[PDB]
Amino acid sequence: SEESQAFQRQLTALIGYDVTDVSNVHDDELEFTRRGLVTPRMAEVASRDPKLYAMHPWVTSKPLPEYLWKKIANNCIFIVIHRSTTSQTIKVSPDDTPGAILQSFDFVLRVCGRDEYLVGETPIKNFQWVRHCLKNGEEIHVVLDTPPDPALDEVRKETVSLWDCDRKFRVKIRGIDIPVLDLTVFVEANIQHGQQVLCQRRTSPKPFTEEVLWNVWLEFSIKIKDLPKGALLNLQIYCGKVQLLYYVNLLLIDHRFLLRRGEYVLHMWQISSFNADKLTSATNPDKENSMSISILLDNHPIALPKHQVRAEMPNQLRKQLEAIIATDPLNPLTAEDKELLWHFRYESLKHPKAYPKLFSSVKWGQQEIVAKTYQLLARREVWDQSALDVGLTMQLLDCNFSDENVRAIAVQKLESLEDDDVLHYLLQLVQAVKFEPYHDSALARFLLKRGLRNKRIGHFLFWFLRSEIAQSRHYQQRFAVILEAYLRGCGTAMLHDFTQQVQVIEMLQKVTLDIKSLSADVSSQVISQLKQKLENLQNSQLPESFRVPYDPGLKAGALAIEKCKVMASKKKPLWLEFKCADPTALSNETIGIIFKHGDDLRQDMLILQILRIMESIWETESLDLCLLPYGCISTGDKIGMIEIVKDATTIAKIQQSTVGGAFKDEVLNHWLKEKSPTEEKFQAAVERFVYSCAGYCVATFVLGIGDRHNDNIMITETGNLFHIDFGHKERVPFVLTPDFLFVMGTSGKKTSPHFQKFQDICVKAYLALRHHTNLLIILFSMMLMTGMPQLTSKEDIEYIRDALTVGKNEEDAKKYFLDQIEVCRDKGWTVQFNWFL
Ligand SMILES: N#CCNc1ncnc(-n2c(Nc3cccc(O)c3)nc3ccccc32)n1
Repeated sequence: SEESQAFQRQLTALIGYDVTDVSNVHDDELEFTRRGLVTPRMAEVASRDPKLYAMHPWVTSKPLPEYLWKKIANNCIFIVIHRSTTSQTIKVSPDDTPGAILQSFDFVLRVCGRDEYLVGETPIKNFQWVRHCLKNGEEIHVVLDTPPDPALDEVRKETVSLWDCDRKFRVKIRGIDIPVLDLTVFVEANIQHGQQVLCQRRTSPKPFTEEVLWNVWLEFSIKIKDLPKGALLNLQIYCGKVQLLYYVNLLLIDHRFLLRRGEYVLHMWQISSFNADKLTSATNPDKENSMSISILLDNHPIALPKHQVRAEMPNQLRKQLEAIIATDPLNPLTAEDKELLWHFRYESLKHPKAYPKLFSSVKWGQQEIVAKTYQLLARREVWDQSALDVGLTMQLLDCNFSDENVRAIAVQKLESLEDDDVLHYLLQLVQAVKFEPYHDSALARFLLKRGLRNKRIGHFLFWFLRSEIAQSRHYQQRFAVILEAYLRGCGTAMLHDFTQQVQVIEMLQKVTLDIKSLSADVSSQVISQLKQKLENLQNSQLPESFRVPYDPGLKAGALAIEKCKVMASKKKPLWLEFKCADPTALSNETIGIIFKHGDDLRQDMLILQILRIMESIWETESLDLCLLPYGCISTGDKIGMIEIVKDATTIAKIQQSTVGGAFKDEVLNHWLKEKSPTEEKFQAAVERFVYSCAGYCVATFVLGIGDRHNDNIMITETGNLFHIDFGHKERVPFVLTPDFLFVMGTSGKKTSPHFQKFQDICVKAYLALRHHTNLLIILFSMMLMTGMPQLTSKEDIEYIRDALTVGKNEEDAKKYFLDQIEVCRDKGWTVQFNWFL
């Protein structure tokens, strides 16, 4: 192929991994998957409306909430339209379509300052930019523009059956080899499906030298016909109480439905226990330093075939079944429970909420049972007609399920998600790719086609996939195949966008890392050295304008060198500021970004996303708790960017300026007054604080991250509180300190008008989250598994069960949470003071 040479290396520098490389494979799954994704790519590319794809209108079909109607005066909003020098203002009703305003004044209404458009058949109240304005109380400024050319979006032109085999499965362990290393060592071989271990065998313990041989057949009790698709041979290495040092995995049935055969020399992963890294079919790329195991699967090709009633039951049984279905997802199922669910299979099928539990009662090491299960899936009318529950759907995409048909019925439910909701779960859906047994899956193809069908989903998919590719040896190959698949259909315009973005951050990360080296306080020298490189970059070869990765609407321009600094933190992050590249912008506020190496911003990404989910949960119940979940992208290993929230300082530094060093109550409130221009704006600031505080109180308690040092809480000059830095004796539920309480109007032990309102919001916020207990549990589980490097135990996850008081009735839980506030009215500054040491 000709010009494809430069285009492929163009893709490689965008992805940050060579997709064509074959040095770290032992089959053709990755390449098969590239070829496999061509069709779903072509199918989506060819069927999208070229023009709607260009203006990417960001819209929603949810009701406009209670808290936003009371903002509209007399069923009429104001839209300032802009010509050249001066503007004109028009009055419009919440239902007026973009078209119904094109007459009153072919042209298109682009937002002032942003690459966002108001086009297409949706009411203007249904546009997100509008709901943003209304929320913060801001004027809607648009410009009369020419529609962007769809030509810019142009895409570059492009035999023995298994069930006839009653033989027992066997695998030969030749031995383990390690280039460099006193105990004994054995190998453990597990047949696995999900995380259920079907069969297990061990070798005898040999002395741990740099090469160990066994040459033994481990005969299993499971038969070849009884092996289900997606079953992992999991080979582990222990020494010796025993300890696990190395693990590795191999799919027994391959992507062609063929039983795995022949010689394999698999390089293995180390340890430092539920962790998504432990499930991967990928092998260690580090050939020179890693341990390896050598095996033989001896066996005509043995292909796996593709598959082509009671409802009357006793009283106490039906109730026992419903008690089982009405438990949380973390509640374990006994043998008796499982045996019950399977027998009444068909009664269970009528309840969508039974599905996780029901498919966790299947004996996957039994061909005739799985056969009955597939027949059971062929009759899923009730599931098919049910309204989409994301939390139930999530459950079926986690580590406990490895059956493609089971997982496909979940991915079926996600199809009905409007693009606004995909964005709400995209991060967690992307991470859920780690639980897929195979590189080609419904879930992967779903992400692929939702990204090709939408520039916004497409933008965030890019960085989400890129984040993991840059810092996951366990999953970089898989995500890389998917990302390439996406880029080969996103269109020339975006490819060029992505190139600028990659080039800018790769440049700025260098400057971030160089500066960190040069410090042992913001010393005289460093100040000028940073400004040295930042003026070096302004001409060669930083493109004059790039999209903000955490806010794809915003074009950033030239560095405001004067305003850039290194910060007085121990990790020396950058404080960078940019002119807005758009001359049609009506502000002059710079775009502030922090670049930081040192923290794990993947954890920050996840926690932030969950916060956005809690916000939308509250929207369903007409609540707004004014959380500030700022942009944060993980660009690499322990490195990324953060949005600078304008006009904000930490709590501790407010306590520093009055004292310097503990601790005074009124400080905050008289800091608040000295930033309010009126008195009206001051009480609005007290109001924003009442909600803000309550918001982070509820959210952090549930997540178990409420007990925090107070230079990790921030506030804006308009009262908006918010936590930061989510990287990683006697305790406290959350941070309700006596200075917070003084703002609400209380001093010691009283109930002020504002403090009641606080308790009012908290209680409602908490119980609102409890209406989504299941969903939060799964999100939280998934987060711990794909985002925390901690070999997360059951006990780490069982925290949120307690926090959300599962089982407890509505009344009893409200009093449980009010106990919590009262424990904050017991320690005051004692926990804060303890940090100081
Ligand atoms: N005006 C204004 C300030 N605006 C602002 N907005 C967001 N963050 C910060 N900020 C973060 N951010 C952060 C750092 C690591 C992780 C993470 O999640 C957030 N660290 C900080 C340390 C000292 C001071 C501010 C910090 N500031």
